[PDB]
Amino acid sequence: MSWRHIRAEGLDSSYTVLFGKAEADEIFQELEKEVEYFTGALARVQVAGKWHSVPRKQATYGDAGLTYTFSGLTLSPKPWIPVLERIRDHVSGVTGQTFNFVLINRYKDGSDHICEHRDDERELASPIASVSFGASRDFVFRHKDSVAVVRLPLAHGSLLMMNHPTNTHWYHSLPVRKKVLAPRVNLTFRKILLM
DNA sequence: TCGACAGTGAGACA
DNA sequence: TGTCTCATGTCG
Ligand SMILES: [Mg+2]
Repeated sequence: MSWRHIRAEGLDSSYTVLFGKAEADEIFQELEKEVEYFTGALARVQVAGKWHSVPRKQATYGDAGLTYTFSGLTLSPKPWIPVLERIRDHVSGVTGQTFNFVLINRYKDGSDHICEHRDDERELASPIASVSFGASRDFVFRHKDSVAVVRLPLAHGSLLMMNHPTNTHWYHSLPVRKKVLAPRVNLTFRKILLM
């Protein structure tokens, strides 16, 4: 495939268009039809005097028997459904990697956003693979000591690999974009350690 | 608790 | 003067 390499001090990501327009549209429609997001009616849960939040407005799928941590709670993801395995397999076919877990987030319009953050490394092996469908949304990298800014529209059917050491030295965000009126779905594939 | 996003002020430009 | 973008406070 044709890769754009995103290079800077401590930043190594790469970007390509994984699915052409027609196939991206079909997968997008199937994602909207099939993915089941936690609603967040239930907001938190307490054990031994400590509250723990519960994931809202996202969906997790992964291999049978796998568990992952979220705010101190160990959870099991939903078993793979066919469209996710399809996407997972295209990502693998184009990188030589395997993934056992995916986090799906939905951004209904430009006002849904994500504030500057670094992914939890505690449970990861590995490159993080992020696949987008729907409206194009700007994704931005900033350095944890600032140093330059890198901005990338994540287009319909694209794959962004965040390779080591991107996630240690740079924080990422998906900022508000008022003029975007249409939804975006993002899939973040990982390999969860069995250790 | 502490993660998601509400709230806010400064600065741009329309 | 109004709306947007960028970069601490709250609460379930
Ligand atoms: Mg992230």
